[PDB]
Amino acid sequence: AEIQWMRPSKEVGYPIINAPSKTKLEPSAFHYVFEGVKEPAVLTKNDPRLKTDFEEAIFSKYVGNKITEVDEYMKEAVDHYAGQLMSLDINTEQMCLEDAMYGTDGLEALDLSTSAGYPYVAMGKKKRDILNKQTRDTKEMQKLLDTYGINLPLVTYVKDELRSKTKVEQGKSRLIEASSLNDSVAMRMAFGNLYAAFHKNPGVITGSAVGCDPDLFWSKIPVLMEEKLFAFDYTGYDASLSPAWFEALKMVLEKIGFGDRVDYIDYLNHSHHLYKNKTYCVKGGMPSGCSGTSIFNSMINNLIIRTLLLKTYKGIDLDHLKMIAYGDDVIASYPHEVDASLLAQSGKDYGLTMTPADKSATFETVTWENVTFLKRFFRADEKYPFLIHPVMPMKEIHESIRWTKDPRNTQDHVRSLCLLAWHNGEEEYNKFLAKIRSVPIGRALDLPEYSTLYDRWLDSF
Repeated sequence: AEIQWMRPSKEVGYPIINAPSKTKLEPSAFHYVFEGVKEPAVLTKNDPRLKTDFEEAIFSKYVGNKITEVDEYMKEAVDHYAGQLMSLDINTEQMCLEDAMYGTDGLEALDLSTSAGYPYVAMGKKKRDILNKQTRDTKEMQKLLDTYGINLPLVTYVKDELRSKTKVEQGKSRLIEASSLNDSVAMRMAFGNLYAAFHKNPGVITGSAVGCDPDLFWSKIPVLMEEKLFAFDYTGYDASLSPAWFEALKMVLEKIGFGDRVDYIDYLNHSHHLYKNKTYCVKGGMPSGCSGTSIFNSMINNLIIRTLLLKTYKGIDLDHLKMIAYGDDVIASYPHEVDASLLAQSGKDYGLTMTPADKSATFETVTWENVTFLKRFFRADEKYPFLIHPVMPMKEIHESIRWTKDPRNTQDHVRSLCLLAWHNGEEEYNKFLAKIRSVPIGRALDLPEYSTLYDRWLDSF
């Protein structure tokens, strides 16, 4: 993606946006009980750890667009994917403001904790001041729509999250481009049924994993995959999507019944931003905080993988391409072996930066033994092999448990980690519970034992 221009918000009539400067993260009761190397990302220029201009580093993700034209391959990719989706019979109807707000089957209600973006972020108005979960009141929202309309600037914040030492010293913090509650609502009405259809059909038909429950879904993946697996990582996926990938996305939407509101896709692609006191225009790239971001990123990944295969392996049978994406992350397969390294080359022509799966030195064969999806490995249950365990590495869990954003959610944070950890084995799990219980805070938590989680799991199928 590329910033077209940038200048003082006041110059163009926009109020300054004040974003916190102090991280809400801090050592937790288990900070010294477990090993960890990650710490809060840099949130301001005045951060002792910085080793380069912050402002300069957070915007270094923008380096241009290598392409701006949907070629022949991309068009064929569009047709094949669009064709697959056609078989789901996605409801092309628009979603009523009520369901678009408080949810329906296939779509959760709006996240009240997340920013309501402009103009409500400099208007001091929050989300609970516009909707009530038990009321189902559209009235307020409706007036707000009619008043400010849509296509409002995206409020840009630095993301408060753990980052390695390096990325802290190089001010490599990630940015949250929050959308106005107005747009988010419009888009859920425009694509609401598309979203639901995807959430209800994680797999190789939607080629999506969004909405999935790893505890159950992991056992279905091997059955959906073809003989030979292949994968790779992306560097700066969102920012790397050229405008052409958005046009191809629109072509797909048009072909499945949504040519109706494809303009919305233009706002994702060519976006208007508000960061601090400045305002800027971005051409290309996916914004991190818009309605559907996850789903559209996955749809585009399906288009991407297909395109690179058509350009590298003419005559390939896409109908035997079995892949599942979740944003940039993907697990794919084909009846025959393919060269990820080659594919990584073709992708470079399309602006994509593909590298060896899970930071490997080079492109090695991908197997059920080493493949990962959503950071989770795949391990057959030692007693009932047909049941597959999604195995998140302890290191991730250790890193995460060493901090906290609110003592009141400690019970939940630790419980959640437990639902991830036990898949590593009873031995490992008990060592984990043991260390948690080696401090006062831990001992006061209500945590599930191994046999309890293993039995619940077996019955859930």
